[PDB]
Amino acid sequence: GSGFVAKDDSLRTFFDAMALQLKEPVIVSKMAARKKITGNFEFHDPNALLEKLSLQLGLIWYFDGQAIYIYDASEMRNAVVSLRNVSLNEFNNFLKRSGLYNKNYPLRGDNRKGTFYVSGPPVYVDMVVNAATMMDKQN
Amino acid sequence: KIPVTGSGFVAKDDSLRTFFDAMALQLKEPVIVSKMAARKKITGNFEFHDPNALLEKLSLQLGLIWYFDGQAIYIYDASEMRNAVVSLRNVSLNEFNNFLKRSGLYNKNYPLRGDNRKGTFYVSGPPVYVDMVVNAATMMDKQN
Amino acid sequence: GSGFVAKDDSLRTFFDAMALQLKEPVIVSKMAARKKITGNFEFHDPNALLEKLSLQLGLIWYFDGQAIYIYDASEMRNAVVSLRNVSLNEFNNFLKRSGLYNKNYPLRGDNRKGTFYVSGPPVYVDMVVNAATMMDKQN
Amino acid sequence: KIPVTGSGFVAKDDSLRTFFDAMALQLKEPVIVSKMAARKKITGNFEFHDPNALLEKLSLQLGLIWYFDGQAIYIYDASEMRNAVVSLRNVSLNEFNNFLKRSGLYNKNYPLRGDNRKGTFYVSGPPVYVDMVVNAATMMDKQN
Amino acid sequence: NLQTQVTEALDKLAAKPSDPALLAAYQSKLSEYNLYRNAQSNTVKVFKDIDAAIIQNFR
Amino acid sequence: NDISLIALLAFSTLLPFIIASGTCFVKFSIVFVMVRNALGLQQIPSNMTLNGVALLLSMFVMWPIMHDAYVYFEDEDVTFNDISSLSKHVDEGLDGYRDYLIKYSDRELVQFFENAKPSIFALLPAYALSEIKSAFKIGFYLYLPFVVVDLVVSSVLLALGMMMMSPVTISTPIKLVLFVALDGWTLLSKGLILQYMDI
Amino acid sequence: GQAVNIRDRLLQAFSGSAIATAVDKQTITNRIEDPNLVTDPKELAISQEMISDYNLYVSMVSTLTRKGVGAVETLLRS
Amino acid sequence: GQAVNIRSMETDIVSLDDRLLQAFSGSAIATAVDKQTITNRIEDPNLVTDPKELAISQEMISDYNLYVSMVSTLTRKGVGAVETLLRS
Amino acid sequence: WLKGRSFQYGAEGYIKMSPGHWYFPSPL
Amino acid sequence: WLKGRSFQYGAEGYIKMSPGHWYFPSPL
Amino acid sequence: WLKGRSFQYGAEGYIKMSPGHWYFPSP
Amino acid sequence: WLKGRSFQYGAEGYIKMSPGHWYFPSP
Amino acid sequence: WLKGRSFQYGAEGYIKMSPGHWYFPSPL
Amino acid sequence: WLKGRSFQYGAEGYIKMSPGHWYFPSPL
Amino acid sequence: WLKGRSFQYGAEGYIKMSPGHWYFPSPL
Repeated sequence: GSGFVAKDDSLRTFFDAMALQLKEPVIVSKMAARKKITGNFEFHDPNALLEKLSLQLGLIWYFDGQAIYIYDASEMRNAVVSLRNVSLNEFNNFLKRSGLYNKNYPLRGDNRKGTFYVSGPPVYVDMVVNAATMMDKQN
Repeated sequence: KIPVTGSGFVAKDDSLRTFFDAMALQLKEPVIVSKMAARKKITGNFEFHDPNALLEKLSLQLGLIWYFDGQAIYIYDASEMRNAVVSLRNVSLNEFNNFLKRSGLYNKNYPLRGDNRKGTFYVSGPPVYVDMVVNAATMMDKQN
Repeated sequence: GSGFVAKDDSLRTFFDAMALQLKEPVIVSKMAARKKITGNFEFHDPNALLEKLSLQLGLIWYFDGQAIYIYDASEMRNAVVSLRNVSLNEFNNFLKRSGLYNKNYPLRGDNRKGTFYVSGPPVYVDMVVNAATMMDKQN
Repeated sequence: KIPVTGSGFVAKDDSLRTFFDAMALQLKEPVIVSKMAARKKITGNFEFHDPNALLEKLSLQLGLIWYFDGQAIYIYDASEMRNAVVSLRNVSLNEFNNFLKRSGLYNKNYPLRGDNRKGTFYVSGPPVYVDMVVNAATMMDKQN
Repeated sequence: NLQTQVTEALDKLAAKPSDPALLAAYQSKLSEYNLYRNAQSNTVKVFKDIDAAIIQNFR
Repeated sequence: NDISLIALLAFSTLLPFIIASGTCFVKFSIVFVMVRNALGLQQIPSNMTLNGVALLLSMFVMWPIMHDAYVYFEDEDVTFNDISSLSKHVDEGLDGYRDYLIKYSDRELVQFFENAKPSIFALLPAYALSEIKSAFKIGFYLYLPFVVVDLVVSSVLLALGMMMMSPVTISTPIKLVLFVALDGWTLLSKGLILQYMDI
Repeated sequence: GQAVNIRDRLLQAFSGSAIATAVDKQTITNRIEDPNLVTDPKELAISQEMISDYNLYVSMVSTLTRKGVGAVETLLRS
Repeated sequence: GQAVNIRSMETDIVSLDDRLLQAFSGSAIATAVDKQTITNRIEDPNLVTDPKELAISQEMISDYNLYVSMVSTLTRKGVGAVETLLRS
Repeated sequence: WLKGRSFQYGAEGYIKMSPGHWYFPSPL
Repeated sequence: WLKGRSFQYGAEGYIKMSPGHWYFPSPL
Repeated sequence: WLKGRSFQYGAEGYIKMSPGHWYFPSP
Repeated sequence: WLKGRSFQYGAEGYIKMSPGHWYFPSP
Repeated sequence: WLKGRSFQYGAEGYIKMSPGHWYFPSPL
Repeated sequence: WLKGRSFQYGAEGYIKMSPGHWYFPSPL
Repeated sequence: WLKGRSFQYGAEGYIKMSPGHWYFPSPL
């Protein structure tokens, strides 16, 4: 079949070997590329293996539709943002209709209010805050 | 090649970051340990079968504060707990305390201390729980 | 039974071991962490042992509902605050119903007047002053 | 190992801060000694059973001033006594002196010297008592 | 506390901008605060300049 | 306020001459080059370095009295309304340094100079004039083995028929292996630093 | 509604004065990027003080470092 | 009311350093009061209006400024003379 | 230093482990 | 035994090898 | 291999050869 | 032990081994 | 064979000669 | 220097202590 | 006795070993 015998690879040369079984290019940051890994791995279902290895190693990841970003666990940042004239159900429908709604890092807040609380990867929070302060200003 | 018969984690002078990384699969969320609470070390044979009580007992024997906001588990040590006194303008405490129960950020270990129908109250906890509560309450009163 | 055997511990190792019999985490200050203590101690009445030991060693402590702050005796500070339109009975019933009333460091003042005098640990004085000057701007 | 039949404290060249901390159990209040009165030394075999009388006799023999405000006992030495002359605009002395008795800050060894129905009076005493009386005197006429 | 009675006299003139005694007193207030602010600016400035001259001499 | 800054800036300007003359640096840097001239080497070990090792040693022992100058002067109790108590206040600030100079200067020379408790301005040459004199005693003492070496090498050469040869060549090895096997480099430097502080 | 929270010596000295000039740089930076604070006069006066003690601070540690390293060369050339 | 103190106090000096040190304290006490009395004249806002007490507060600046500038440059020359002779 | 017996610690106290061939080396 | 070490005996034990070090052997 | 190393045994077993080095042995 | 030390005897006894060091003896 | 080299075996193979070097022989 | 006798002092003057085996060494 | 020390005799005694050191032996 297939697989990848890794010997002291350094997590940037390791996820690119999985970047064919995953059909998206994988971008790993700089602090999460110092940890190393050995062993014989086998790619036959990558979305079930990347979930297990993101908990045993300690990482966070995110798939936006064109690539897969990977950071380590100590890089998560948070944000508390407020809206003036749109509620949470319109914004949640914008993510469900656009396709950027991630079920592992959801939005915590009141369902009919202006304020909520976001916490996730740094490319996810920087997108939700920008698309929230650029949507209420349209009206 | 790896002979131990049971199920558990053996730590030999582990620095409280590779230890809590091993609990991040029994707990189904990633754990983030701060810089001051990563200077302490631990050794021994551990066994994770009910980690939400194991983390509570280890946090009291070691001296640690922790918080779970639904997506991660933040862990600090005891000397980073911060305080804040915030006075609300036109929203009551019971209304703000019902917003936290509806969202999911309500922690019964560190509740909000204050009068039931007033503006002033007192919060004390981890630096991400205090920084969330103080910032969201002023953006709710300036909104209303 | 149980207990703790201290051999030249420095009041942060010692009081951290009592933070299981006490059900709250204990935060000992920095200047109050230079004193040392040995001996064979047994933890079964922790609240009476803390009060007996805090007078023999020389310490002040304050429990705000979620943690126990511990200072040494040379850090007690004072405050004399004056209320515009709120009586002392109205402020003292707020501290009573909220759960922040401490009988060891009460408020010295007239029963329904404006000025009074408070003295205690630096986390209790900064809470009473900041929550007293913020009910005057409210009313 | 520690043989005496009675009760008491044996001091071998102490430094007046360790000594007065030892008296903070028979006195039920903590003792705060300043660092100019912490340079003198004492040695001997003492016995505390009525320490409010023992403090008065030892403060005249050593040369000290003390004050009990209701939560702590402050102790300074004799060369740190300060004086102040303060004028009250619209509050009498006989009306401020009833406030002092009503609160609990009345000290009969350092009373208020002045006319009964005028606005000027004279204070002298410890630095923790003077700093309270001046601040709680310049906030009642500006409140009225 | 000058800014308090600055911020308390403009509003009654805001409600009544035609009273002759009041705007006369308001100008007598506001020009006097004009005389106060640059006086404070000029007086802190010299205390900076002579303090900068010492390090200019000793450097 | 502004008199304190010109006084500290004047101390920062005068600081090389005070460490050059007033402190114990002159006991170090004199006797260091005294060993080099005792061995007969001229440019080894190149006294720019040897002034460095004399400076870190003299700064290491002068620094505790310098730390006393902070804790007396950085406090807020300096406000005295009468100018004479403030004068006696800053008299008592330099009292540890004055006590150190009194501990290490000769008595009768000081009172001869303030003939013109004693003034710090008067004992300052009396410290150095005693200090070079104390440096020359250990200059004489440390030199004293090598003249015995220098004579014994000439005696054995005159015992041979080697009298036309100068004995400086046979004098020079044994004038330094009697230093390194003795290990005078750690013996002198530790002996010089134990004279002041205690561990 | 307003809120408030409450909370080798050369190797700690240079680190202590490292962010001491950085936060005073940034607090007058966002003082001047906020346009509400640069229009009020009594906020302008306290920023004028905030500039002036900033200038005296880094000039004092400048010249005192210069004379501190200025005392070593003359003794070392000797 | 007003109040002046007629009696000025004096102390004997025996050495040369205390004669410098009493000038050091006399200048630090001169500048510490003159930094404050013109600021109290500025902070009292009745004193900042009348031109009479404006002109006396005008000249009190020039008295403070020329004095501290004089004692700076005299000390700069005084330490420059110790500098050059020891450099040679 | 534990002369043969061995334990593992989690969530309830100590549990007496089964006798086995692998031993934990003692830092003491 | 456990000469210069501080420990917390009785049914939930830990030995402190250092101010920042915990050790969880058999209940001391 | 495991003289001084820390490792997790059981179903999902690995060996930490360093604070930044995981070793996944083959079943 | 108590040659040059200062201590308190009676019910609540302790021995001060230094100005910042307490010894509570086991009764 | 392939002593310290990481490879991606099976029907589309490469040998990593370095962190930035791909070699494409026969499918390993 | 007190040849045998010893006293303790509190709140009233000196009180003659009981005869015991422990003695207070004399600083002079 | 009490070579160069200043004492305060009679029924409440103390010996001054220094300007800031008080000794409270038997009533001198």
